[PDB]
Amino acid sequence: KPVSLSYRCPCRFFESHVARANVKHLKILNTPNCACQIVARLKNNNRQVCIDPKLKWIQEYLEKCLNK
Amino acid sequence: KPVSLSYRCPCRFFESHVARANVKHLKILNTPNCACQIVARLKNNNRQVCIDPKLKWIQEYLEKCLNK
Amino acid sequence: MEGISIYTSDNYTEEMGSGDYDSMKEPAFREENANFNK
Amino acid sequence: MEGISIYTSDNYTEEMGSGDYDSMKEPAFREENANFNK
Repeated sequence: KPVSLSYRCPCRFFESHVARANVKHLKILNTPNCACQIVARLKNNNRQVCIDPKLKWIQEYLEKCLNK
Repeated sequence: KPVSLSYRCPCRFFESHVARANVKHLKILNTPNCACQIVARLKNNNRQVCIDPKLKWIQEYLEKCLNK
Repeated sequence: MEGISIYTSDNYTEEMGSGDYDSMKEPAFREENANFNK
Repeated sequence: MEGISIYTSDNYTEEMGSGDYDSMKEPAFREENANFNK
């Protein structure tokens, strides 16, 4: 995969109807071109997909880890 | 490595005086024994360290990713 | 969102990954889509 | 808050891990460190 920093995002499009329980963990990356993207490693060996950091289950996830 | 329910935790303790600029990304996992742990991969090749999910830069990191 | 000095993407390179699962955007924190296939 | 059902340990098991870099606890969102050296 040829890459550069001029136009770099881990995903241009992030996934929203993806299951919370179907992930093994969250991997979050902040690229210069795109705000914030979370990438989850899906169960078994399917692949790893980008989850919207603004998704519902992510919202509660971040918040709870932060303090509450 | 056997991790059932008795003892599964991705970290021992969470690191606080660790640099935001020295990490490549955040990897978050929740084990049954431990609340929330973010583990970050240090730049180049050192290892991966556990970051307090409640660290300053993490707080705002979660916040920015959340929406704000 | 802001052009703030972030970290460097060392191991994780990327530039434009794709999306599935009805790849959508904007906080979906409060939405009531209660399984409606009609 | 409470421990909800978690993700199956496939890629990541771990019952051990790191804990250095002056390992501390609680939100450090607000720190007012005014020269700690005496």
